[PDB]
Amino acid sequence: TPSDKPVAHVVANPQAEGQLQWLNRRANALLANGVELRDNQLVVPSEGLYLIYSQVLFKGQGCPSTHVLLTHTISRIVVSYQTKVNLLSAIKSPCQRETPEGAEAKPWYEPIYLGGVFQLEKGDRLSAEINRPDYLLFAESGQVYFGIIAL
Amino acid sequence: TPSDKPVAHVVANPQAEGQLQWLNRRANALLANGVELRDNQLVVPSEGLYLIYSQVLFKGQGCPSTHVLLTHTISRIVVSYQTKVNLLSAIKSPCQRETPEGAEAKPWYEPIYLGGVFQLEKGDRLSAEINRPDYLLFAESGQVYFGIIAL
Amino acid sequence: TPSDKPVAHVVANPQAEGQLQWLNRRANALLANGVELRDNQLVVPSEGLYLIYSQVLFKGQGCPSTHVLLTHTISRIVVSYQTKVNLLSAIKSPCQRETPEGAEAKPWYEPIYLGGVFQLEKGDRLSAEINRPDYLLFAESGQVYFGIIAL
Amino acid sequence: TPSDKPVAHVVANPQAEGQLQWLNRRANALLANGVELRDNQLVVPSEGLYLIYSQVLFKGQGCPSTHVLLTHTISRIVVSYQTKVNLLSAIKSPCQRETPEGAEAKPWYEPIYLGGVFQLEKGDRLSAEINRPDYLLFAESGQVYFGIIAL
Amino acid sequence: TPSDKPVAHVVANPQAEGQLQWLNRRANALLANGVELRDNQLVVPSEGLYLIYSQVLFKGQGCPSTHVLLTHTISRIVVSYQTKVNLLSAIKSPCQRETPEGAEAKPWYEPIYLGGVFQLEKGDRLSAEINRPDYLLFAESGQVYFGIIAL
Amino acid sequence: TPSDKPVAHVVANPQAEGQLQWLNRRANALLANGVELRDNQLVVPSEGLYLIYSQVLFKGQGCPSTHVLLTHTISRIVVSYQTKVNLLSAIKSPCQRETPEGAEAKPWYEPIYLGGVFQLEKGDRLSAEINRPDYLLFAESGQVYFGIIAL
Repeated sequence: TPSDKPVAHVVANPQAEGQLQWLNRRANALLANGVELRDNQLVVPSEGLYLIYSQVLFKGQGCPSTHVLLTHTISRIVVSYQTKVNLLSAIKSPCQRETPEGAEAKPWYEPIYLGGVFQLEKGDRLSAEINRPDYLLFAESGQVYFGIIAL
Repeated sequence: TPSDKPVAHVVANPQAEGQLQWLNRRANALLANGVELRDNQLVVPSEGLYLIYSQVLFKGQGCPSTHVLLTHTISRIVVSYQTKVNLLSAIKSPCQRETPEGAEAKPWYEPIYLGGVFQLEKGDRLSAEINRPDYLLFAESGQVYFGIIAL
Repeated sequence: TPSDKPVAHVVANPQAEGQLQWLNRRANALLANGVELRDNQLVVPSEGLYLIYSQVLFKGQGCPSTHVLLTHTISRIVVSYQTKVNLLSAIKSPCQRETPEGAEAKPWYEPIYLGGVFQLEKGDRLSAEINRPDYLLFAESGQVYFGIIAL
Repeated sequence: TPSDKPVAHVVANPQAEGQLQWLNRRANALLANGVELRDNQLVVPSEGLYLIYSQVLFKGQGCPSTHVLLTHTISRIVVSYQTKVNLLSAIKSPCQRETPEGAEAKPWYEPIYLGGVFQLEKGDRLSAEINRPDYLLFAESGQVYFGIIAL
Repeated sequence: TPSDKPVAHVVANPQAEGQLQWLNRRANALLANGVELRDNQLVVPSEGLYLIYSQVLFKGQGCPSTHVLLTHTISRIVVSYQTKVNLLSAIKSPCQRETPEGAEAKPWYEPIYLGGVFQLEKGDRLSAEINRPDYLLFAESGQVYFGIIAL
Repeated sequence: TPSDKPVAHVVANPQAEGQLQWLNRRANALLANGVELRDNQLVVPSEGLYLIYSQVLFKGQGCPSTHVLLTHTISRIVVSYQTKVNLLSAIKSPCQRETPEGAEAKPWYEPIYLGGVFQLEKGDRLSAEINRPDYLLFAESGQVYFGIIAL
């Protein structure tokens, strides 16, 4: 705040190497006039038409022996009705099988974006889930973030 | 819905063989005040500030031939000047041949997300299209979006 | 209707070699309410909350020698700290082997879209920095864009 | 009208990217007597037998990787027994190898016309669709059409 | 109350191996007002002007040698000259050259639409026949069949 | 004879190697009850819905050195729009890179079937043509023909 819009900006925390934890107070972010964070998800007050958006960048270390599959989704947790309801998702499986025999792993980089304004409710907790946590680039700021904005 | 704000969230019609038919009355279909779902393209209600966003999950179960070129374009054909002047565009390229005979299925997923703000006046057509709908993922509901929101 | 809000939306100059010369004074491209385009940097007039966005579609006819690497870094320069603070950071790597010996050069395509909302102060300047302005595609409308809007 | 029997002749919108669209107001495009196309489907508004016919012509220039299988599948999704029962269907094979290379690509003009008598009901939706939209001869009106006549 | 105008439209036996038995009923298969299927023929009720349509689809893996060249006819065996006159017939060759030993290959597809309007009498046997009954396709709804309609 | 119907069904003139003449007074020449035939044109009386149709079987023992490109167009001249206008056209590509070397020129067969109803009127002349008669096949049961019907 300034501007009266419950808005969030939750930059991924770079501490626990292998999971992903959303964090506030990481330089510049937002968790004001309504918007709060609890357990790996942002709880939406009142209700409304909120713009959702989460970024995740998959830092590579070569080409593991298989088609790993990458999956970036943003789930919704409703108050009345609950559990795992898919509001929006995406996928992109890394490297096409090279098995590093030659010039092994000069990194690979696959960033994914998700966005859309949706109809939410009071206490509606939205969360950005990942399939393979073991690949996120931590030489960031903007490489991994998650935010919601009031409209 | 809150206010008189022209919102419109549409997905792709699974039952529209080799054609990206934009559909409502789904999982989070928003039809606001003056939002008109015509022949795929969107009609602007009032005027001014409009946010246009769209994701396209170009999925593939193996990589075929040459240079892929899966594009995703958003153009506006207005009143006054009745012709389609582009807004947004994007082309992603999965296939870097690989096509080995002896493997064949190289499950590629190369999504194309877009988002920008435009002028859009009263009585416009918002054309959200792609060049190869055969490679359309209809697995998740957060598969494809078309969206408008006046500010 | 125009809203009482600062919003910028520039398209990279169709005619300008090797530079991201954001261009205004275009048809469906916007540059309004206080926010202008100064030093080839998007400068803001107010404060509070702002929606920052930009995508830079790349192309290189052929997959050359070693990791070319690509990065899209949206930074904020303030009238007080006067240092660059990276807000939207991301990396793209389009060829993990290719060297098309007997086929001249297969022209890969790779779009990088960075977008999030931030808390910015008065008089701050915005820049959609790019390391390799060698591979951008100008035969667009929206292949390379930049936009802001306070909310 | 002359005749008051339901006659609908809808020709393909030549500016619909990667999708076969049907419109009227063209050449000899008569969507008369109760027959209306709501969403790229022809809705028979009465009981009775009708002559259903439609043709599609495929462009293509330079035969690719084997079997694209152009499919012109004329169908009916009846409102009573809510299932999309194909009435017509057509699978065609474009080339016997070629894979241009040396004598680099020439067109392979292919006509696909279907027609037959079918007894229908009120509100019955008629489907045209083609799986290969990226191969249409949208230079000439009269070689891409849909039409039904009552008897 | 559909119509009281003699009409027939028999599809081929979905379970009859390498032949061409004609079945009324089946899918959206028609036969009404005198029109009847005898010894696999469209025998005429009463005299008049009738529309005659018979389309077939041929399926075959690899395009051999020889030059089998699939053909399809419609003959009018009646009462006077009840010896069969070539009502309507044509020829199409799927094979110029292949003999696919370099794999075993992939198939070929070839549809053949026959149609016209004739002056037939009471009790006329109209016979639609394919010289090579092996090459067909029951992987349809409406690929292979016969049909007539009164005036 | 029966039911006053603007009908016509005509075959070719086999007695002219280089031509395109439709001969009335053949096996089944249904040019009666009102229709006319003059300068290779089916003369349209009354006015009304006329389902037109024509098919041509092109034959050739191997292909000459180049892209021959066979066609087939159904055209009309109306008292109002006094000019040869395109109603129904179709193109077919028969040879690629066959132009023999090995063995003698192997026969390709290309049937061209088209049809579709339009609004025809009194004084309308309809022309049934092709590109080059040099590939027209004699054995015309239903090899080469043209016909009209009305409703």
